[PDB]
Amino acid sequence: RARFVSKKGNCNVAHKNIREQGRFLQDVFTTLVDLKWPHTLLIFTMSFLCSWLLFAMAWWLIAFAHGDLAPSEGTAEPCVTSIHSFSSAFLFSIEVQVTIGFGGRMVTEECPLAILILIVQNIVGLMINAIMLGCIFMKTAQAHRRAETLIFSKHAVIALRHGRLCFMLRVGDLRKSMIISATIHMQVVRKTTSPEGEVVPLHQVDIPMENGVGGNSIFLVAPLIIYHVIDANSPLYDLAPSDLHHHQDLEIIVILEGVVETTGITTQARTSYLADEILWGQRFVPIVAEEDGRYSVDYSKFGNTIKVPTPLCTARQLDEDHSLLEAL
Amino acid sequence: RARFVSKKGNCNVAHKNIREQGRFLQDVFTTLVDLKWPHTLLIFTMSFLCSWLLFAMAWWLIAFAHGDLAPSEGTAEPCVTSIHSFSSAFLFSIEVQVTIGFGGRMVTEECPLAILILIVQNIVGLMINAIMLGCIFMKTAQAHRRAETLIFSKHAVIALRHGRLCFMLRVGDLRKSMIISATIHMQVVRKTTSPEGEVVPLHQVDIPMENGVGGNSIFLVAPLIIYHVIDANSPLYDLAPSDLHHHQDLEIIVILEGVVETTGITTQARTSYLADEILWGQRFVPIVAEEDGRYSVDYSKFGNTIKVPTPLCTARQLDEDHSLLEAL
Amino acid sequence: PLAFCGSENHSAAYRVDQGVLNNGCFVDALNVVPHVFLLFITFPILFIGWGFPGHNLRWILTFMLLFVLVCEIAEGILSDGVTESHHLHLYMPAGMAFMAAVTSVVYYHNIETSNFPKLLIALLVYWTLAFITKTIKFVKFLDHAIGFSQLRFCLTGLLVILYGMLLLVEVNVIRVRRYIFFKTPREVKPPEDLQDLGVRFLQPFVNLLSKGTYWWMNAFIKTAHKKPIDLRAIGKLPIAMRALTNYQRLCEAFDAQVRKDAIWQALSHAFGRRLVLSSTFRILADLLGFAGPLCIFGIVDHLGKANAYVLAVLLFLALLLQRTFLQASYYVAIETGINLRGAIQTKIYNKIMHLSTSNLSMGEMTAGQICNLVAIDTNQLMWFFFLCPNLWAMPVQIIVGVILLYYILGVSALIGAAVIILLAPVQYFVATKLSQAQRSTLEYSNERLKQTNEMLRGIKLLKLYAWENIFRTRVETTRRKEMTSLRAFAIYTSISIFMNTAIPIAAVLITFVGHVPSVAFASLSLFHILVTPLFLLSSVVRSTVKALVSVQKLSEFLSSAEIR
Amino acid sequence: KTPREVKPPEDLQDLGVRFLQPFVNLLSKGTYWWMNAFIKTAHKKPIDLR
Amino acid sequence: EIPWRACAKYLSSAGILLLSLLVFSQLLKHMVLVAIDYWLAKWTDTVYAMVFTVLCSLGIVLCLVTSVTVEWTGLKVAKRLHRSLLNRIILAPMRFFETTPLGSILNRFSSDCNTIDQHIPSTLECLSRSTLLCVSALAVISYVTPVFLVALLPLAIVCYFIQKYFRVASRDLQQLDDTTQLPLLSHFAETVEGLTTIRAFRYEARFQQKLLEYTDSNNIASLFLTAANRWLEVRMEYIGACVVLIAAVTSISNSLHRELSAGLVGLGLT
Ligand SMILES: Nc1ncnc2c1ncn2[C@@H]1O[C@H](COP(=O)(O)OP(=O)(O)OP(=O)(O)O)[C@@H](O)[C@H]1O
Ligand SMILES: Nc1ncnc2c1ncn2[C@@H]1O[C@H](COP(=O)(O)OP(=O)(O)OP(=O)(O)O)[C@@H](O)[C@H]1O
Repeated sequence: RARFVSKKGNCNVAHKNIREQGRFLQDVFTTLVDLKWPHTLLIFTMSFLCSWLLFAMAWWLIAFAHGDLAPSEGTAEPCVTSIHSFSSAFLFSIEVQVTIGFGGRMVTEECPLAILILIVQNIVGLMINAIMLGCIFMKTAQAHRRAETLIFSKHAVIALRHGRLCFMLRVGDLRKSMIISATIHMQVVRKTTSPEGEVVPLHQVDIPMENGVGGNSIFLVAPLIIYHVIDANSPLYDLAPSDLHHHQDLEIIVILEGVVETTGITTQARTSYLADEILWGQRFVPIVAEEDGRYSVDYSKFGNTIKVPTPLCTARQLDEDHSLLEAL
Repeated sequence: RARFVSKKGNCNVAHKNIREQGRFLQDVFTTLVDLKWPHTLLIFTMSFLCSWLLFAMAWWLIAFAHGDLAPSEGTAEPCVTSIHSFSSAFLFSIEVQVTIGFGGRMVTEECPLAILILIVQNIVGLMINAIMLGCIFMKTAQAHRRAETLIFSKHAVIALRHGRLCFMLRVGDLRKSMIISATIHMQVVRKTTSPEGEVVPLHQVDIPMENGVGGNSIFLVAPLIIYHVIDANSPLYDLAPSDLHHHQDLEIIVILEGVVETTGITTQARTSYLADEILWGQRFVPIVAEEDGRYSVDYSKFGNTIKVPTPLCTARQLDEDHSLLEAL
Repeated sequence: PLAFCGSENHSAAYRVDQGVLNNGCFVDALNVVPHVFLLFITFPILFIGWGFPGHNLRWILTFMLLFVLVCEIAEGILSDGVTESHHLHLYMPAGMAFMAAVTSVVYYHNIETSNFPKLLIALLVYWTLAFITKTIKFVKFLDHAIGFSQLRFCLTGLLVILYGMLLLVEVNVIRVRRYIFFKTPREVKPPEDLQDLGVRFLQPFVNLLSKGTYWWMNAFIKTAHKKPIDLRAIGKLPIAMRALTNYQRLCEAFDAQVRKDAIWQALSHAFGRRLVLSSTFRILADLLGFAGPLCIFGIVDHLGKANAYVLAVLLFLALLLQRTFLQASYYVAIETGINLRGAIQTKIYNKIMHLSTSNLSMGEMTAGQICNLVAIDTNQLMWFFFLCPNLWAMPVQIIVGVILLYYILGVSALIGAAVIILLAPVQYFVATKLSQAQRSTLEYSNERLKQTNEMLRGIKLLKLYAWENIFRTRVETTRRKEMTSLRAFAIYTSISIFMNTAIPIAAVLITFVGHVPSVAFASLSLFHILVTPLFLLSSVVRSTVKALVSVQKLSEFLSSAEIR
Repeated sequence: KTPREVKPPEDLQDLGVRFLQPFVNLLSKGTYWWMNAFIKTAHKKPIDLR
Repeated sequence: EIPWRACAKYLSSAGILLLSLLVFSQLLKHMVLVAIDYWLAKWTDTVYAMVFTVLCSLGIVLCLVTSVTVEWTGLKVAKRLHRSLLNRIILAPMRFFETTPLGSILNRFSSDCNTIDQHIPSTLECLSRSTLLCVSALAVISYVTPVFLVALLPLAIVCYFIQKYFRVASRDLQQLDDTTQLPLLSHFAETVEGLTTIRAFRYEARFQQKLLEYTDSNNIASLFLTAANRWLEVRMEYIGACVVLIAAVTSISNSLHRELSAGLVGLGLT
């Protein structure tokens, strides 16, 4: 009995034997973007090191083939001025590819092959530099830094609203930065079965949020309550108190999707509630108060609730007894 | 009695005691993007200064450990050519990291440790440069410059349309640049209460705009009027004239969300109307006229309205008297 | 010019390396690299916002470090006066150290809000670097140095020990918050924010620095200009205000009763540690400030024929710490007074709730004086525990003053101190005399209060029966007795005032005549400083007397008959 | 804080139907650059009272 | 303004000859203190000895007349105050008594006259000696180093502005302290005067909680007071420390460079 999604958005499911291989040479960029910072740093640094050393070996080899390390006779001019050790060729490669070019060690017309090497190293340097910079960009424009500030109470409560027994939960945003088109997809998951008999382990039913329009967008500035009204079409219409417990196959997946204000990109936070975390018969205490010329969202006691009794039977039996009391 | 959102989109709510801390080392980028220009400028400048000075101290210390400041004997060759003062090492660090490299002061093979320092400073320079450039990019691609041009009249009017009493307001876009998928979410907010008794301070009900399709997208080229038809399902169906006033707990939050034409990113403008700004019984005068071979949106007198009487009772009592007059 | 340790070829052959670490210039420069490192790694991540176990120990270390770095800057600038090239390596490292310590302070303060202590361990590596460099400097300073400035040796080892203690603080906070690679953060239960809940007015969330200097109170006053304050515009209590105080007082009275199985004993047993804490502040303060005249003597005699500058600015720093400690001493005591006021009002009110009516109806107590005791007794005890620490503080001060006179210019035949030595009997005598008078003054005040109360109760009766000349002159008699007693009181307090201000000139005269430059006036300066406490002692003893009699009346009231 | 911002009749009081110097600068108010623009259309199109 | 007028009526209760004697006493007293010790400065580089002693004697006798004048004027003012007020009050008609609440008009004899007659002289002499030693030492440190005046001038302006700032804070504060202190005495009068009823209703815990709240309120008000007072204390102290430093530095530089009888240097710095 695992959690489908962790209380912090971790999709707690392993793949175990994908058939095929990955992307030929594009998975490099995607797998590169989302990755721990020091590892990415190290990869780029070591790319620069290998690019420098490779052409360093190249220049050194060229100077040595030109017969330029031994003679120093004064007459024959080098392919590249004043290099006498592999250290020299390495300094030269760094000067070239980093576009520093001090000048004490300089390419000469005496070796057109050396000119080819220069062109090659410049092209490679620009290509690798642009790749590194595009990667560093799309990494520094990363999302899900905000997706951690989007908080959700550890518990969800049900209560009576409009004479109806509706499942609720409070949502929370901690950043003053605003999410755009914030959309809710509450989704109950369990191992359910069709009448014909087929059962699927993680079945998924999009349970609709009760919105005056009916849509799924919200406008979260002050941390509010998301809630579903349990209708005879809702799968939770057979739910009862004391049926919920950490050993009851039941879970409602909560999805929050919107656009970051500063970065036009989209992020998603996930939270889940299995049966026990769904507290029966409570109400989230209002954590907002009219401050002095302001609205005071007391973020303390954020998910703190209050217990309230209720008819301790299914919304099914709710409508049963209600019809029996109304047709009386 | 504060305004939920200012007449200019300011979410006038403080957080006051968030539990946890921020993002470990990613909040740096987000908090960096949206921030006053001179402060960001200064931060980057001072990053470059500290990066230059640190390696300046490094090079100076290396020259001094090599015993290269005192002798000038002519025989022993420096780690780096021709540096004699910390000023020299600082100029050298600037030449290196900015990739200038004049040449009068140049790295030599005599100190492999100096070569390590060179590699280190080049890697750090490229990393810091890419970070600064990614930040400057995602800052210069900033939104909400357009979100200020999306204007909204200081007042909203109600009138009779289709024999029905519908709440209205005019929207305005001042830029010729177009917003894509411009979507409206009018949302009334007050301290309302369920029948069971629970009250929430800033309750939020998405009041649906009257659209021939029913959806919430618009196509704003000429500044038009947004309006809600007040039905028995609308919370405003118990509203009456003279109930509106600046001391009546009432406010309707207006959200505009779309994609900027030039920058594919999304922006959001906010405006709000509490009870008094909701002028009862008026109509926004048509500010458009068929120009000479053109459509003349007289942006002057933009929100200027005209007073019109009306049955001065609730849409509830409207339907009451209407049913009494139709079943007669 | 502006060379690190640069002089002509004689010293241009100094930066040479006959052994790298043997060059003092080299280790001197290396001791700058860490401070540079921190000062430039932390500024950006500080300007991003600007643009916790082991608080007390860390801060004690940091301020001791501050003081000794000031000392080192002084030593450097002094020892640079012998050369003529202004080789700035003597002090520049210490200036970077000053700045780096300040930055460490401000940085950790702004990180303590949202500590990502993996971001805080930058301090770990940094202090390790600084410690390593200073240990290297010290070791190589054992040999290779004349050590003619033994102060250089002491300060070097001193900084080594301070960096080591800082590192130990760092491993302490690490272990407590084991995060670095360990799994258990032992994270938090901070009442400073949590228990506050959003309605509070006090020091705890503020740092020790402001807890000494009232920066938060500066902010609090900041609004009082732009807007008139209001009672809703007011902070709430601390969670330990006047309820835990009352419980502690009841529990300490229970402990004192078990000991028994006056009330001063219970009060002290409940309360004395905070008082001796405020006292300890006062003692450390005035003892430090007592090194004031020494600076004056040094000034004058160093001028007699440049270290007087650094000595004067040393006195400056001394007075800075001096009065920032006087503030601590005073505020702890005024806070004490507030707590005792609340607790005693609570206890008195409980006694009221248990008061027997017959006691009020038939005899001793009238509502007037029963409320007058909490009205005035409490204020007087509050003021007594304002002047509380000074009492235990002055004798320690006066003894050190005498000892210094014996070791300072008045080394022998300073006899004029015997004047103040004989003054303490004069003080105690004026005390007991004021005490003899105070009972009569207080009883006459109470009589007149009973008079006027009773009078203006049925003042219509008096207006009607024309007995107001009669009752008014009757009260005038009481007021005349009170006037006479207060007249003796005023005579005696004027005697105390004159004796107070008169004994210093007596002392200076007797000392300076005892002889038959710096010495005379330095002693006179000390005499100013020593007469400073006496001027306040004048009222200290008065408040002492009044508090004694007031607690007498308190115990008088507490022993009353109770309904049960 | 106080911009003492504006009440410009040059644009506002004009309301969109005007023909004169005020919105034009003193320079054109001496040299009729706006009138140059006004005549500019009189070539491409015959003027009318509307 | 208001303080000038209130203190002027206070001293007006005393004989004008008391104003003369007090002012001459303070001034001559501490100007002789300055004279004797600044002239001891002339001693550090006998006749001067004997007249030095007679200056000491003048100082002591003038201190005695000073303190005696202080006590006697305080007592005379208190006497005139109590008698005149008692007379004018008892002589007021019934409209006042029936209109004005008794507790107020009573408190001015109860605690206000108490405050006056046994704390005014203490505070007045404290203020008098403090301000006069102050202004004297100011003038003297100006004199011994005529350079110091230029440093002194901005510091006085800073003092003036920040102290007016603190006072505009502390007036509102002290008013709040008064208005938070009154309900204590009110609830106590209620507690005692209606004690039997409260015991009957058995609601003692309720009024106990109410008084706990009242006391907490007074305590928080007083803590406001103290925080403010200590903040100003700190600021003024740091001003004084800056003063000391300036004087010492200026004097040392001048003297050792431009000789000036360094005894005067020690004098200014002390
Ligand atoms: N285990 C798997 N992991 C990843 N991809 C798979 C896997 N099985 C099939 N696919 C992909 O899905 C596509 C269509 O799936 P299909 O149902 O044909 O699988 P299949 O060829 O029948 O293999 P299998 O019998 O294992 O399902 C194929 O192109 C294949 O690449
Ligand atoms: N005041 C708050 N500010 C920010 N985040 C919070 C706050 N309270 C709780 N959270 C976060 O929300 C998540 C679930 O909240 P939960 O309802 O468990 O709060 P809690 O642990 O009960 O604390 P509290 O009792 O203060 O609500 C937790 O992971 C927690 O980090």
